[PDB]
Amino acid sequence: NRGTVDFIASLENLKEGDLGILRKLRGARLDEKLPGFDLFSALWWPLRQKNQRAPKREVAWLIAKLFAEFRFEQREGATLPILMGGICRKLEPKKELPRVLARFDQLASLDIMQMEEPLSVIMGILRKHQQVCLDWVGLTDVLSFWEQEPVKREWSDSFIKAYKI
Amino acid sequence: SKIKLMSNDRYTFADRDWYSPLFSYLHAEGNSRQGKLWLVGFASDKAKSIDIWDKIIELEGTDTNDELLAQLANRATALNAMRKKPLRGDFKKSVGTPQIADIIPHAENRIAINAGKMTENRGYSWQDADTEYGELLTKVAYSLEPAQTVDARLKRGNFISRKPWPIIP
Amino acid sequence: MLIEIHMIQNHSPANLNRDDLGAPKTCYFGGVLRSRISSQCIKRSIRTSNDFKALAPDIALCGRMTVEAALQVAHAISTHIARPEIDYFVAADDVHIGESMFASACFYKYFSIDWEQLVKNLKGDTNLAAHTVGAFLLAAAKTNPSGKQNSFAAHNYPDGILVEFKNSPISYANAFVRPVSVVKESDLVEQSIGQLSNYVNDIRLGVIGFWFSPNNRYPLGYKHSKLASRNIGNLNELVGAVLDYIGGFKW
Amino acid sequence: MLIEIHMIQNHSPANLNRDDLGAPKTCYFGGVLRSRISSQCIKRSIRTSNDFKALLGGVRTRRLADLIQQEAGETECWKKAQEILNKCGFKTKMLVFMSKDKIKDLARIVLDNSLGLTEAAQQVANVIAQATLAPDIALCGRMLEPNDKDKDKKVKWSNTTVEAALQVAHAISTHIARPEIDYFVAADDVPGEDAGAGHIGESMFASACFYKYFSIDWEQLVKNLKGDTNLAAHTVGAFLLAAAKTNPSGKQNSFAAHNYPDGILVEFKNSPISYANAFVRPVSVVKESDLVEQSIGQLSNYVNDIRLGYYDEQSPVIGFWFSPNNRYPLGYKHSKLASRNIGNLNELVGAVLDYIGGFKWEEVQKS
Amino acid sequence: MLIEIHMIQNHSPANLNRDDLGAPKTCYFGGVLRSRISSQCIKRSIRTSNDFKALLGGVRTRRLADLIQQEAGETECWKKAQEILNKCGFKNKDDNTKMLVFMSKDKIKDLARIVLDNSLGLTEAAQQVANVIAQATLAPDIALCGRMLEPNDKDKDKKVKWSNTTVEAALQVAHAISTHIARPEIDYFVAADDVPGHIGESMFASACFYKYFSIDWEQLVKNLKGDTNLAAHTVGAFLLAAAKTNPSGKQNSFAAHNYPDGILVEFKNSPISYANAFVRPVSVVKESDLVEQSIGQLSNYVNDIRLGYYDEQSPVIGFWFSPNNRYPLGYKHSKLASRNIGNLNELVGAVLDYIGGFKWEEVQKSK
Amino acid sequence: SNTTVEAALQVAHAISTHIARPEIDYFVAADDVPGEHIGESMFASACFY
Repeated sequence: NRGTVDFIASLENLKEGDLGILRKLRGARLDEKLPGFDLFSALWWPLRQKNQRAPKREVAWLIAKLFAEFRFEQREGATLPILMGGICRKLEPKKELPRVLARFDQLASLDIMQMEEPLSVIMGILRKHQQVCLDWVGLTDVLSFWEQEPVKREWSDSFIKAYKI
Repeated sequence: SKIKLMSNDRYTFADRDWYSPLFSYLHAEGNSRQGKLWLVGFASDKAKSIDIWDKIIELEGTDTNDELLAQLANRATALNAMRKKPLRGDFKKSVGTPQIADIIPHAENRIAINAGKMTENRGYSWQDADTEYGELLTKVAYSLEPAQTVDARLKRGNFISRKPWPIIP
Repeated sequence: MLIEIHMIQNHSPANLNRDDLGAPKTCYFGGVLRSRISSQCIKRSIRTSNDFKALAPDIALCGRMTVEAALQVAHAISTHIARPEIDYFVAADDVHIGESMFASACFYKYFSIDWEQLVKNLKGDTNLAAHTVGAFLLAAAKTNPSGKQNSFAAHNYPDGILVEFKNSPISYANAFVRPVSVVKESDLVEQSIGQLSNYVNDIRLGVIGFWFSPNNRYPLGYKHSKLASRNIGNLNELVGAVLDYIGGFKW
Repeated sequence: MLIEIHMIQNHSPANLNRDDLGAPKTCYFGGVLRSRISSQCIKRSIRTSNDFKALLGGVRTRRLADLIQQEAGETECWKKAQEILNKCGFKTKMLVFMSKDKIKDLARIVLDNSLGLTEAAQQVANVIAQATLAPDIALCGRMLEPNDKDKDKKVKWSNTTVEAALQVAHAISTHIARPEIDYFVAADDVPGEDAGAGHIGESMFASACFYKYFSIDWEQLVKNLKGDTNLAAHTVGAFLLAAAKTNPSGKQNSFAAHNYPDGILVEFKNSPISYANAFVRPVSVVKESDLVEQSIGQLSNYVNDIRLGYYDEQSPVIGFWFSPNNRYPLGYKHSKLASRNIGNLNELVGAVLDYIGGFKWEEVQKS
Repeated sequence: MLIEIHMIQNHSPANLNRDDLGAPKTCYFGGVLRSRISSQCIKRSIRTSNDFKALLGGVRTRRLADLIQQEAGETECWKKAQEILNKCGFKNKDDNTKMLVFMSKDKIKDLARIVLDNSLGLTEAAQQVANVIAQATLAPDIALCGRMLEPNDKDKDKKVKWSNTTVEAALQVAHAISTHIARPEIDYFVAADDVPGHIGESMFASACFYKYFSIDWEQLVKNLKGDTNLAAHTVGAFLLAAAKTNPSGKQNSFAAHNYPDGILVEFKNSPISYANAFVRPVSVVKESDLVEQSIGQLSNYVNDIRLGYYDEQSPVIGFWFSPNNRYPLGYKHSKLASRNIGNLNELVGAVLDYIGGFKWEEVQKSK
Repeated sequence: SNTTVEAALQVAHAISTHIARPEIDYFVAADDVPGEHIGESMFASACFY
């Protein structure tokens, strides 16, 4: 969907200083710090003007902070339930696999304002296994409509399909 | 006849028990013969009447298999064993998955259509009749595991694969 | 004429009606399993109740042994998918794990009353019939089955009532063919009432009615539509309006 | 009349009630997952509390033979006790719930007598049936069913049913459930080769804000305890105090969740009404306010809607709202829903006793 | 009599407790994320502390054979002791020696003597060892923490009967939680090589914690066979250790050795937790700091609780301690604490005087 | 055999006594041949304990 592609492109065009500014704002809200608010407004407001179906402020802020921390390369078809699920085929089934699965499954009982730390640990698990690509646009689209059952069903089904291979 | 109005620890109400007087009849009196077999069953208990039913089965008269006929003659025990299995764990004096008993009669009624072919094993088999439970078990699994997680999906996949097992003695 | 009553009621986790195996009663609708409360439980729940005790009445409404009762009660059905649950319990000794079944669901209830039959059963009396209708409405609004209530104190009240005077009997179960899926910006009762609203928004396009919600908590129609002739926030005022339309009697 | 108690209580991360697998209990409400505390757990915690020991006059046990034996210095009364109970019909052993003094004295005197086994069993059955004088028995009821398959055909049983006077609902969370897992590793004091990578354990815990509902019928409570009345008032007061200041004893040695309720509402009605539907929509925390304040606001909104809805001028209802030192008001903006807002628990108990009748708590603490 | 200790302590950036993945433990309280320290870690830190060196004597291990062999010195004795322990009932499923044994350290000599008896066989020796183990519960750490021991019935000899091996705990410790929103942080590290000839990640956090401890005097006295001097010494040493000991994890990299900024010690008949003072997370303002705001909210909740629930015929007595009166309690009350003490030693003296009257030297001379 | 030595020194991370003020420096590299790229670095100043 147009509106998210340009948002991710603008995020990928940032330089070291803006990435550090967003990095130092992790775990914080949009209103308390002014430089982060100004940077987010400059990056986001024209997109909301031009496109009505642009991502909401909370999801965009969360995605910006996550991208600033992790800095993955955008690639279509590399969504989270595939890389996580292809990784889960190399762990010990008895002990490590349930521990990873519980952390992956905990996301279904949290709202968009509490999905920073679990996503952080999931992306750290990804980074520990030499992963350099991720689908940011797809992740944003899923996170926008996280309160719908078919979205979660498709998420889990994709995870299972990737895992059973 | 072994029909009752309730499901006790040793019984599960499914439908007319048309498979009971089959091993005895097709091996002692009547044998294999092309025609229409009329079955009349009248359940009773001491001086109390329970129910009466009747059925008609189209028989061609093509041999018989002792083990398969004996397994067919003992199917209420298999249905009871399928019902009594709990959702998880093992508990003493556990009724076990009451939702399966709600869907058993419909599957039994659907299976009873090919009674003649199931009795003589022409084109119908136990595994062929086992397929009728798949859709109903899939519907039940959504109610039993109403979660959008991986564990719920795996549990539903495990639950879907339940079927009665033939027990000859 | 016929008076039809539609109720939407949400219940807390409880077990108000169970089968021989102890599990809550169920049914099949819309390709899924739904919770069910039997008709002969709602009847004998409204009946034989102390509140309802307010030409012998209570027989004209519900007959006994060719009485030709004038009240019709349907089977309560759920607006979503059934979600049975198992509770594991043990017993202490102060000197063996058992399991029980329970569920929570939102129910749609349908009642019908034949006015002419009620009048004929009362031997021409017309004020007594109106009093009986009002008493039945009050009793049905404030009564629940006495199941495992000592362990599940489920005494919730209905969140929406609709009274209609159609020419022919018809139920709105077809408004719940698609099970309700809860979204963040709404709740279950609101979505159920919206689904009901988008079944009388149609039909008329392709009669009158009175809508009642507690203090106008849930208004019929998610717009400024006139799908309801009158919206009332008090039960007694709803009874009075129905009494007036029946032919102008005072409650 | 009917006494209705509603409570809002927030608990620290703990595990008070757990299932067979060792996880906190959960349920489905409003289409979402909520934490659950069972009703029997709350009833047992209240029954065996320090604020109720003055009225704990009932025992529920299957080892009645040991209790009968303890009512004897040196006489051997164990095998005969088991035989008599077996002829009674308690042949796994059946749980028996009844008063302590009656069973002790009467069983000791009847059992030790030189009489026939059938007559002794009949007298024991009669004594067991007639021993229904205890506040806990009146509150929780009783249902005794002798086994007719392996009981003496000569004996005959009488009525053994006591209708309950208390209704307790399962506690449910006002928000969505957030189960959590903690990993533990046991250490060894003496150094050595040690184990391998280590045996990591799993303990499940959760934190939630619960809504609790209790209903008490005064007429049935009085009828259960016979024409006595002061004892009923003492029982009501002790039950209120115990429910206010008692928690289940789960993993309390590692999760000391000794929190107190932040809001109580006591109403006097004629029919039971539950305010659970106030939390069909889960409570979401925003940058302003906290969980308890939002829960109390939603409860107040639902109470106002119910009061302005089903309302009859012929039977108005009143109640008292209690918050510690008036820190969480019900009508936050303008509504005066409650009549006699009270900032002290003892004052609330006194007001409840006064409305029930001409009762002083000091006077009724003698039955 | 129940002694309750509430502590507020701010820590420097450190990793005191971590999970299987290496991240600091976290919890969800009031709908928001908080940093967490497990109760087991605090209990182990207090137990294995210099201030608790004298009041020790309990050992918890899987290696009883090594200690038994070391007690004698030259007898071999490893295989025979291992066989006796296996016959006792210590489960050996999955070829893993397990079922950690907790007992007094002075009874090892009895076990070594019993094992080295040639007159007895193997079943009798196992029964004697079980009897010795089941009656070794006379150490302050065991009396505080408690003990549970359930041997399996599959590998033990059928002619072995166990007595009661359970001692109820007299100490309750709750998990430490932060008064604000947790902010976990990532540190990037590289391991350099000296010879000329990638990037890792670690987790750390900083937070201010609220700690809650509860001690039952009667149970502690009963466990120690009525030795009141030993109980008083244990209480004093426990207070000292809880005040001046911190968990030892990643301390060589993060030297977080901070001391508590506020301790409240209260005496009451019932346990009360002040965690609900922090349901609303603390937000730092420009004109104050974290510790002062946390103490202010704690004082507000304490005042509300004291004026709402605790006001009965039974009084409540407590003391408040801050270093040199640096952080006073609630400015708007100035009367919550019956005494404000500026030193830990006079606080301990006051508690010891209040319990039954005790001098520090006299109770120190008890071990 | 055993190859573990217990550390005898404990060190802590050096933290500031005030609020940090990160700053950005913009640099452009020059060319020594005329003919026919904004840079971004970070720095800060602080007082440490």
